[PDB]
Amino acid sequence: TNDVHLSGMSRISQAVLPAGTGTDGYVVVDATIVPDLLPRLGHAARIFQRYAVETLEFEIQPMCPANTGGGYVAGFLPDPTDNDHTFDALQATRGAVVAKWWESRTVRPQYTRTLLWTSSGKEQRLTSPGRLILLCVGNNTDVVNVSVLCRWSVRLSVPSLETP
Amino acid sequence: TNDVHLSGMSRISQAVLPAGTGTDGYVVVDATIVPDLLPRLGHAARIFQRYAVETLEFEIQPMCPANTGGGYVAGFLPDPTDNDHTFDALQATRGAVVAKWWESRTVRPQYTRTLLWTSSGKEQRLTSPGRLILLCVGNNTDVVNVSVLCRWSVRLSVPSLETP
Amino acid sequence: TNDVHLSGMSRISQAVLPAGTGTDGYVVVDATIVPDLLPRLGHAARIFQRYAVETLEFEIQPMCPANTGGGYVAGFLPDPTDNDHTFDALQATRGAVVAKWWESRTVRPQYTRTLLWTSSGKEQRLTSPGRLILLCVGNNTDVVNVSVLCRWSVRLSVPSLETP
Amino acid sequence: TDAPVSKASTVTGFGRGTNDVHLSGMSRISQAVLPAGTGTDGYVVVDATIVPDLLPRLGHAARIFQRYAVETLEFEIQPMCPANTGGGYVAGFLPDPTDNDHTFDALQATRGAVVAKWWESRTVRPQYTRTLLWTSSGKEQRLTSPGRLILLCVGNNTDVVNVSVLCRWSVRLSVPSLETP
Amino acid sequence: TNDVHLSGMSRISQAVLPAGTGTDGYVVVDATIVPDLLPRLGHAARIFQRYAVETLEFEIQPMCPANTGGGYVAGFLPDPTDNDHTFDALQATRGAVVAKWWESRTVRPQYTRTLLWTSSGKEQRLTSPGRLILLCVGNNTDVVNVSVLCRWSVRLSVPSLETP
Amino acid sequence: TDAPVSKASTVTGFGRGTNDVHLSGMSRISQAVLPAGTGTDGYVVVDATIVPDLLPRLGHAARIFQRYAVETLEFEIQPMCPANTGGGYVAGFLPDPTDNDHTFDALQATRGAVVAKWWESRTVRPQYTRTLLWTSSGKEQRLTSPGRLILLCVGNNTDVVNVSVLCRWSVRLSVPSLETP
Ligand SMILES: [Ca+2]
Ligand SMILES: [Ca+2]
Ligand SMILES: [Ca+2]
Ligand SMILES: [Ca+2]
Ligand SMILES: [Ca+2]
Ligand SMILES: [Ca+2]
Repeated sequence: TNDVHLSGMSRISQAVLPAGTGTDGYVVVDATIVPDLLPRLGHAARIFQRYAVETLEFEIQPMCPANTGGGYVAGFLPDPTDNDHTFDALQATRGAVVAKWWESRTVRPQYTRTLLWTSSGKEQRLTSPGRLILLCVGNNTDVVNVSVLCRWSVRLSVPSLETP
Repeated sequence: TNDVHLSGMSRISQAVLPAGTGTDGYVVVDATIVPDLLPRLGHAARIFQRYAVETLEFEIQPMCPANTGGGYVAGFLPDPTDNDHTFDALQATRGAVVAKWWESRTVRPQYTRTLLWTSSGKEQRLTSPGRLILLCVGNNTDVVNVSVLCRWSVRLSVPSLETP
Repeated sequence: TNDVHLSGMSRISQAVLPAGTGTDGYVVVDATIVPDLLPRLGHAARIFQRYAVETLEFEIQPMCPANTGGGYVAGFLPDPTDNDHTFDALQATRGAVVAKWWESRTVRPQYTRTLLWTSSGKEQRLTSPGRLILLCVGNNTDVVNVSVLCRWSVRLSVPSLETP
Repeated sequence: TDAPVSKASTVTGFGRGTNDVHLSGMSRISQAVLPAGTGTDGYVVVDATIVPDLLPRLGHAARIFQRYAVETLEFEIQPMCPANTGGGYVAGFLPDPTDNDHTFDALQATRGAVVAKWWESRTVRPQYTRTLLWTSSGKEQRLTSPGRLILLCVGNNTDVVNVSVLCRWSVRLSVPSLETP
Repeated sequence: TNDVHLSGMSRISQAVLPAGTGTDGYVVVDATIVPDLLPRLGHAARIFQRYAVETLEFEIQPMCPANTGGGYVAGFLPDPTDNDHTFDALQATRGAVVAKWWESRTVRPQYTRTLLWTSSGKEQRLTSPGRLILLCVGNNTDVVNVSVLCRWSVRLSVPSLETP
Repeated sequence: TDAPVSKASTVTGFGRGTNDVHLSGMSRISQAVLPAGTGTDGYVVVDATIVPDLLPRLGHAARIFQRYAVETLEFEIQPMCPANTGGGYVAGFLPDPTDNDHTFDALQATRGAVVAKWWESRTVRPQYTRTLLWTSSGKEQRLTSPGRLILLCVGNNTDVVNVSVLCRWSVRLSVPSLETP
């Protein structure tokens, strides 16, 4: 059948937060989940027209010394159009996490499994499952290298050969 | 499926048409049906991302003396994008009613049952089932006070915390 | 049916504890669990009259370096009227935890599942499941940013449209 | 298969479009407003030749067909005015599109004609040909229109009168084509 | 088995043979069949390590006037390492065809069904099922434009992110 | 039948040669002569990589096929010397064509290895892959050869030793082609 099931785990974001610039509410990461953001899924969506996100998980992997103060709040807004970047908006989303800067965590988001479009278009809601937003909570004492990883699983349909 | 079913009746529109200003074709009520228009569904959509309209009925309840002249035509255009506001557009659609200003009527429209988005976006067809139009038929004689109510039932999904 | 089941996880409290001010017995957090304290539940209780707490958990997420001395005791008094803020009173409650300032923990409280009232009134016992109290144990060496999160699940009944 | 000088054309389904479409609907064929005193006896409130162009959806459907037959035709005189209005109306469907006789007697002579007061609604169930008519216009309009609906005042109207003339039509379209005005 | 089955038709070769240069035995098309040669299988092998050829057929579709002279012979050598490019080598193999320049033919070859490697290596026998050769038979009279297409079906395995 | 611009080609049986041929035989893969005293312990009497080229009829048959599978493979060490000869031999078939380990222990580790005196003949029944091998040569010889047969001296030979190493082979050839060196 045209449907092929792919899974993988890749880094959606890499950010560096210097010491003291991580004020409360600062936006460390704001990544709109698109197939191009994921390498293997990037090629897979380059050879397909439609994709549906069966499973989606995120892993916040901040690489900082244990003596680092402050923390982060990480969430997955299931609306690509939504631009709210406050603590309450993230915490309202299912699976959002709050953790110290030296404590890696996992986000298990909730979203609607609809058949999306691999290629971009006018309406972003038909192409992306949502956005991942990672904000600072409090103040960080050291420099934090944050890697945001995404464990994904998709179903691909309508074969084609697209261009970026 | 963590889908919340919510229902109730609420006033979508309140219009005061003064005597003599209700010429034929005058747009008394023009309301794109979005959850923010409904009072209780307003908060329900404020705490959710997606909604599906299971039941939708409109009740035109104009309050005026029985000796008033003229009438109204009310209809639900299933296309939110459509901007045609005339008697012809309303008569073409199904569920439309025409009645004297003292009469109370029910519009049972043809609406999409797909999963629409609570927030606003580039495409209105993904956010609203349609719009409701209430127009004058003839010329009124007394001051008309028309309230358009709606019995609605929705299914809500994808928790979040939206903003106005 | 009128009953709708909602769940979510949100921050009931955000506190900052400077270095040295966290003396033993100091009250870091004292939050009376009310629907307004939870954003999504805030809107949900704004569109309902009665609510019953089916599940209630709390997560103490203190964001401090590993070299921080002292700790905290966290508990959920199932009496909103009770004002005792001592170690023994918290420890007597079911699910109370004691932990180092750099060690996040979870409180699984015990409470009576009674149908409460979303809106406030004269008697606080008919509107709130209880209070969360977080006290210092010993002395803290560094500054601690404490986020108290609440994973809740409620059943809502008697639809209405309340005001704050 | 040998290589020929030219191969035969392989167009097969050409000239095989749908022939018959049954289209029904209801539309406002007229709307009139009468200020007090203007509606003297014999005043022509409504004069509408029933053609596919008069009915919008039927007009668009007739732009892609050659012939049409009126299976069902009924009219509603719906005057939206109070019961304190004096005067009345006579409504009738002349089966002759060409006849331009606008009198009470001419309308009353036709079958299904209605005489009512301005605060009473009526249904005109007329006599119309079932023969195939031409969707497009021509020299003789007796081949393209079933007739015309006429509405006159019977007496002087005391108040302002708002009258809407509606039509339930059912037609069968045939001989597919692509007409242009 | 997380094996992805992918299939489709794609042009492996495009050759423009000018009139008079198509002497007998001239190598119009010489293509070692690797996934990088195929457009869509190119990306598929870019996101996978190993592939197995389940279905393989070649379609010689030359576009030239019917009055042109000469012909072609097309054949699939199942050995990628073999460098013999003559009529004898093509006639020995199975699935080979010989036809006039205006005719369209299908080569149904004999190919290995083992698990080959998408990337290149020291041994070509572990990376490609073989090569396809299209040679002239006689001398052409008109300018010939020959496109060699391939209906292919593969099974892909061992996810990765390769480079050209 | 009309005259076309060009007629279709009528070549039908093209690319339909025989695919499978079972070929059996027996051939001398090696012959060695040892003067007295040269056959010290560990001396490599015979070192032959079993390939289609080593077997002449199989070589000619593999020049017209792409792949071959060894259905049967057995070896005979037949030393034609008297019983008064001292010393002995160890013979074994290494299933790895690439391995060039030439010792008593390496041979004895293999299945079917034989240790005999110079006046005794032995049959090596080895362990060989049944998978399809490539008739033609390539970069990696593990895809083209089942292995190599090795024959060493165990002790010093008192007299001259004439040893002939024979092989019974049965192969199935597949994927017809026309190979050239
Ligand atoms: Ca696309
Ligand atoms: Ca939204
Ligand atoms: Ca209340
Ligand atoms: Ca015509
Ligand atoms: Ca590789
Ligand atoms: Ca070969």
